[PDB]
Amino acid sequence: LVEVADNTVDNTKFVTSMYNEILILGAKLHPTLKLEEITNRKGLTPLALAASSGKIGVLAYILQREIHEPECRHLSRKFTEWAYGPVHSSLYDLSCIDTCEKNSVLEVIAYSSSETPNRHDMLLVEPLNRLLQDKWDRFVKRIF
Amino acid sequence: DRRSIFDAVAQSNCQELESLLPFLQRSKKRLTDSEFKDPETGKTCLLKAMLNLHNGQNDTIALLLDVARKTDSLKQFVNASYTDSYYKGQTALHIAIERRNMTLVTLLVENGADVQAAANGDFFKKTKGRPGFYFGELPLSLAACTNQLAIVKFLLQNSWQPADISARDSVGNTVLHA
Amino acid sequence: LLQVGFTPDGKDDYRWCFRVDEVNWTTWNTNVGIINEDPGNC
Repeated sequence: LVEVADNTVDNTKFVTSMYNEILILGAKLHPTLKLEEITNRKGLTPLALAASSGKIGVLAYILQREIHEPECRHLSRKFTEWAYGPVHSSLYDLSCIDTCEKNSVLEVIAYSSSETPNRHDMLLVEPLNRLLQDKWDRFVKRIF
Repeated sequence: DRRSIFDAVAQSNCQELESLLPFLQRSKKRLTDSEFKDPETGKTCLLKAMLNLHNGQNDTIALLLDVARKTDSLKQFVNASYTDSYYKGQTALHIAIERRNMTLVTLLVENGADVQAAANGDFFKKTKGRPGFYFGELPLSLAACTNQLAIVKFLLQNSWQPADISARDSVGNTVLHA
Repeated sequence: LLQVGFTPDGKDDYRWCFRVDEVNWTTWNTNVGIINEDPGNC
């Protein structure tokens, strides 16, 4: 499904929809199995494959995936910690993004070969941008 | 025990309260006792019931109100509020308004709920460093800022207790300032 | 590291989460899924 995406509006919409549907079906049929962790011969996962291939729409969908179905909600990557009035506080997963893995999404995007279509724009997805700004503000600015 | 009643109200199950009411009546204890609210926070069973709603309805609240009135406790029970420095002063009327529940606020006010309680906790003050939501500090200001026209109309024209329209909060802001 | 929920096996779900805040005036949705009863953070 990741390989088929080509960043067009309809293609992206359907690829995301089918990805979500297959994920839900796999969760219902085999709750124990973790589908998104499986890797191909190159060792990439669907998330890493999308990040490296420059599939911006699929990456944006995956990083902000939010499933409200009670039976299958652990699949979500974005959660609402609390809400009082018009104010919401949300959480992002950062499972394989914070450079503490073999090849995180952030490292894969940063160290692209410039052959990837739109690596310039893949850092505008909310969690990546805010994470980079936080890392810059916390400790690295003084080192620079 | 406080834990049992808290679980019963949170689970929306009022079966256990059938013994709690006679238990409290015979035990000679009052819900206002320190042994029925969190030590550091101060939350009461009524507040937990208000927080834990389902589809906007929680029948257990009616049972708690009935038992409280049966023991003559509504005066100090409905007007209970957080004692924590972070939600200081935050009452049940604020929860009722914030959840957009007209019936709950009507029941609370007609049962003696004060309408001039100030939710002057740190979560409610205007602080740029930390998260929060500033709406003034009074129920009328909360209703106006949270977009409940019917609720503000009701508070101003409440028969049991009308809400003062010129009241000012800690920083002096009125409803218009808020 | 924060608790997000429970795995279908029943164990706890703990994840290294990054927190963001947002404001929305049009929605006014009072019926959604939340993790914490008390809104504020410490």
